[PDB]
Amino acid sequence: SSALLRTGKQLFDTSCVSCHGANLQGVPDHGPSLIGVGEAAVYFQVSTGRMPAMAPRKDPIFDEAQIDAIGAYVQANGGGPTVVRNPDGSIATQSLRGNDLGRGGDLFRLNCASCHNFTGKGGALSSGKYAPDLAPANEQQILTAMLTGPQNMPKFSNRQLSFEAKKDIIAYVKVATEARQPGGYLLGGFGPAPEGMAMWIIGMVAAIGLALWIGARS
Amino acid sequence: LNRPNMVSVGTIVWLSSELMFFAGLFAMYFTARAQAGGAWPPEPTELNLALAVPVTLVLIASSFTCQMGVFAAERGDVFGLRRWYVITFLMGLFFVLGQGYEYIHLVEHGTTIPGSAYGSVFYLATGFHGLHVIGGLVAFVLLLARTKMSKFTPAQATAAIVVSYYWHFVDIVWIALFATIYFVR
Amino acid sequence: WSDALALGWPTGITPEAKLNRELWIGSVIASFAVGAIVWGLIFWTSAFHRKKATDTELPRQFGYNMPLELTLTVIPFLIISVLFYFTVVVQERMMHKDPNPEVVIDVTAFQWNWKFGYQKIAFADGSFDYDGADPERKTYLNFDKIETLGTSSEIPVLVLPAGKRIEFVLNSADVIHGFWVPEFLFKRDVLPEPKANNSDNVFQVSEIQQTGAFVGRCTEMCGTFHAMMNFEVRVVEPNDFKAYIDQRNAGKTNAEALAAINQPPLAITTEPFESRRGELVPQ
Amino acid sequence: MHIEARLFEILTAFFALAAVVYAVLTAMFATGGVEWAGTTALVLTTGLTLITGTFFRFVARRLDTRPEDYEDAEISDGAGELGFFAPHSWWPILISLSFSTAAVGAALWLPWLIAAGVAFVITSVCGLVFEYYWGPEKH
Ligand SMILES: CC(C)=CCC/C(C)=C/CC/C(C)=C\CC/C(C)=C/CC/C(C)=C/CC/C(C)=C/CC/C(C)=C\CC/C(C)=C\CC/C(C)=C/CC1=C(C)C(=O)c2ccccc2C1=O
Ligand code: HEC
Ligand code: HEC
Ligand SMILES: [Cu+2]
Repeated sequence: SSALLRTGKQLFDTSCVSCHGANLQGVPDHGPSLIGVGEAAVYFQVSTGRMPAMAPRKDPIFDEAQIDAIGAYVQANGGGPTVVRNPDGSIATQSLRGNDLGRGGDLFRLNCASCHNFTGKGGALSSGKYAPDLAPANEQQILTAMLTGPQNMPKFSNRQLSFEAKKDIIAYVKVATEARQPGGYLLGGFGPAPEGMAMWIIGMVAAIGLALWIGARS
Repeated sequence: LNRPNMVSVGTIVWLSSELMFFAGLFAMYFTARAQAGGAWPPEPTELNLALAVPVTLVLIASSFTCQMGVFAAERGDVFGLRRWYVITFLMGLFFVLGQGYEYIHLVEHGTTIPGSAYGSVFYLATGFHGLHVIGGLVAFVLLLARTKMSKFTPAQATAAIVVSYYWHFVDIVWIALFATIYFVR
Repeated sequence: WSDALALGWPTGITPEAKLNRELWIGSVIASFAVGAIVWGLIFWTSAFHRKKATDTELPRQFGYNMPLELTLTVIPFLIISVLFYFTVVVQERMMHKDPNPEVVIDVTAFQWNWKFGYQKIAFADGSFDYDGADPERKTYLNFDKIETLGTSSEIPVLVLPAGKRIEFVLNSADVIHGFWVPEFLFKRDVLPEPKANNSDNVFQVSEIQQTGAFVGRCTEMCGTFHAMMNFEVRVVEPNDFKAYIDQRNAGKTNAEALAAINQPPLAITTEPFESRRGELVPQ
Repeated sequence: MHIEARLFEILTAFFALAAVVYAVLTAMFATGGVEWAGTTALVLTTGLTLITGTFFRFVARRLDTRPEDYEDAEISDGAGELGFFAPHSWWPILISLSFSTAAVGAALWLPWLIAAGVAFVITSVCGLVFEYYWGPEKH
């Protein structure tokens, strides 16, 4: 519990205290304050493998019930967002999915597509950093990322974007990343740049090959 | 002139280098077997000896077919060459398809490349060999197409011979891998 | 006089280090002798210039002196065999590991810092039966009760007694590191999973003659701040050591436990320099 | 071709000796037993040398003396007609560009680029292999 949680943070001489401090006030050299974010920030940052670091997505070190402990520890220091649990004890998977899709897509195109894509692909930001692809992301991870606002990503509080709207956006994302394409081969999910390349390297090559076969050269 | 064959020397020394490549792979496999104590094929893995042996038999049969094609090639007969090499190509393609089917059935019951330490060494040891088999198939197709487009000469004969013992090298490498992975364990 | 023939080797603080230094100086003298002979031969043969009086008569064109070949191929075998014998002797006399040490330190290396453990103390006089923790190992790293942990603003200090048998058990959390104390004239790599890699992560020293502070470096390639993993070793007398161990069993920092025995609480050999960014930085 | 075979056979003998000695001396006296990496490497290096030396020995055992293997041979003994040596060709650089495309597609994980590189490699190797065998155009 909170006792092994303190050990989870404190005895993690490799992971936690060097960057943020045992007071969790934030070491000015390494890490930010870490005093007002709740269990949601911990569950997003650790389960996606982004936490304890030396920033791409990786596999998490701590797996077995020592994520929720550290989350409860961080939350007990100062209040904040919490992880949504099903009324059985687990973390919600299907219950987070909304039923309204048009509203979810409208809100996605308004608030989210500007950085990632129409269909959740990645995007390019300025001076290095980028916005990742949303296909390997989990549903609780979508919710917690939208709640906490990781690096360079805005913080979407629950009072400016309701939980119902968040569930609709989660539904839209999981439908846009899992739906088959009724047109043939998906050319990357971008616009006509792959299409022009395919035209030049497939269609025009076939046409010029047919011309070379039918006509003569001399 | 040309008492020894030059393309032969080249092919033999390159086959030696590829043997060293497979040496690297075998070392990777033999380490991490000494670390798995007990039921060293882990939790979900069970090899299918009822499907692993037929494909080996087809591969040896294809080697014999290729040697028969070489015999047909040493005398200036191109049509027997073509027949025997088409047969060899078909047997090799059947081997590749059987290996892919075993891959599918093994991946949909557990064992994967990112799943365990056994799956990774198994898939890397067998998939590179499969890639070499596909390369041999491409070589067969190119040799046949070349025989179609010009008069049959000793250079064509030499090409057939060097392709043949590349195939034989692939076959002996598979024999070693099979004996090591399905019987010795 | 032998300070110049040591090429910069510090005088050891350990009998194995003294033995290693003797072997080193002997080998250096031998190598200098051979090199001087070969340089002399080359510089002599560079006095066989083409003389203007030399007529249209090329030299003797001899080649192929056969017994000289056997002589010059049989003597280097002699030198290398002698050196190999003495090398084997010294390298067996340098990894002994008697079963009953007096102090056991658990060294842990992680990304750009160290951690020391004080696993067990057992003095041969008859005293000091200390012990470790192990309530938390839940898998190869060792956790103890009195641990000295280094940070980017304070350099970890390892307090050891003088004239005692010491043992080190080396473990790494993430990547390979190196444990080099130059005054030991010895170093060893710190590996993540030493047992599954068939490595001996345990080594002993018989005694430390001198007292005071000594520096320690990392000698691997660890990542960004590989050059910023220094530590310090403080060798005191067993009475100062019992005082320190008691003042540490009473919950107190390393610096306070050191100031309690009239010692400088911070590292005097090396200093915890910032995680620098450059000279022209906006501080 | 006696000296080539003898060279490779000497190499084979030394490599086999070193391999077996290292194998048994790691079976004993080692922290974990057989090392299983250097052993495999030495064994298959011995195999490399054995394959090459055996081929050269079989070639030499059924060949008459060549003008370059016989002293007191004359330069008019080698008079004749050598093989075929290719003049100008531009296919190697295309093969290299295709392989580099596939390698970049493997470095940056892009399966479409890997597939395009593989297709280009097949095409350029076809071009290299068929270069001196295409017949005149059939009009
Ligand atoms: C020939 C020359 C252009 C006449 C100039 C006369 C005079 C100087 C006019 C002044 C104009 C000057 C001032 C400005 C030039 C720019 C302007 C004119 C652009 C207008 C558009 C037009 C003129 C295009 C120019 C001609 C065009 C580019 C022909 C190129 C292709 C030809 C030569 C054979 C190519 C063979 C082909 C089958 C194999 C190549 C395969 C691929 C790699 C082609 C390259 C490629 C292309 C070409 C894409 O367009 C493309 C688009 C989106 C994604 C990827 C690609 C891509 O990879
Ligand atoms: C010095 C390396 C470092 C390590 C190791 C580290 N942190 Fe961080 N952490 C940071 C930095 C820097 C950020 C700011 C995010 C960024 O810069 O992209 C951050 C951000 C975070 C955030 C999100 C902050 C926010 O406002 O939402 C959380 C939560 C967090 N860390 C938790 C942890 C925990 C718990 C541990 C111990 C298991 C840990 N971190 C270990 C440096 C570190
Ligand atoms: C360009 C500003 C920006 C906006 C606006 C934005 N994102 Fe992000 N997003 C980012 C960046 C940058 C990251 C990378 C976070 C990191 O590396 O720690 C990210 C990360 C994420 C992730 C984590 C994916 C993973 O696999 O770790 C999810 C999920 C996500 N965003 C969803 C959303 C949603 C839903 C919206 C719309 C409400 C949105 N984002 C709006 C830039 C943005
Ligand atoms: Cu280091």
